[PDB]
Amino acid sequence: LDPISAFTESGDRLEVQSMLLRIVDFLKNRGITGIFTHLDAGL
Amino acid sequence: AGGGFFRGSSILVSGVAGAGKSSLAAHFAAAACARGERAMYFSFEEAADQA
Ligand SMILES: Nc1ncnc2c1ncn2[C@@H]1O[C@H](COP(=O)(O)OP(=O)(O)O)[C@@H](O)[C@H]1O
Repeated sequence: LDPISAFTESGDRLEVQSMLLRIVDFLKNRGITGIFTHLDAGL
Repeated sequence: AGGGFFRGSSILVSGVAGAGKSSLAAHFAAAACARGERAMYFSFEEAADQA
């Protein structure tokens, strides 16, 4: 996912974190390796 | 002094990503489990099997 910083502008404080956590947990459950590039906080 | 924190106490393992906070907490928990007591680990960023 290149870059996960793009979604910072288009979203509120908690909604962006919720979206990123949703994707992280989805890839985790399906077992996929998850590379995340960012331009770093609790992330 | 005295050899440990007070029992009914609060401890704050402040740090940054990569410091080892979770591992120090897990060591606290392992002490509790090895001495016959029960301990709880509330993870908010890690699966239990992953931990
Ligand atoms: N076998 C090992 N030898 C040396 N260091 C290790 C080993 N396993 C893990 N670590 C260290 O543990 C750290 C992770 O600690 P962690 O409990 O995840 O801290 P936090 O959760 O606060 O980021 C890493 O920085 C890594 O260097």
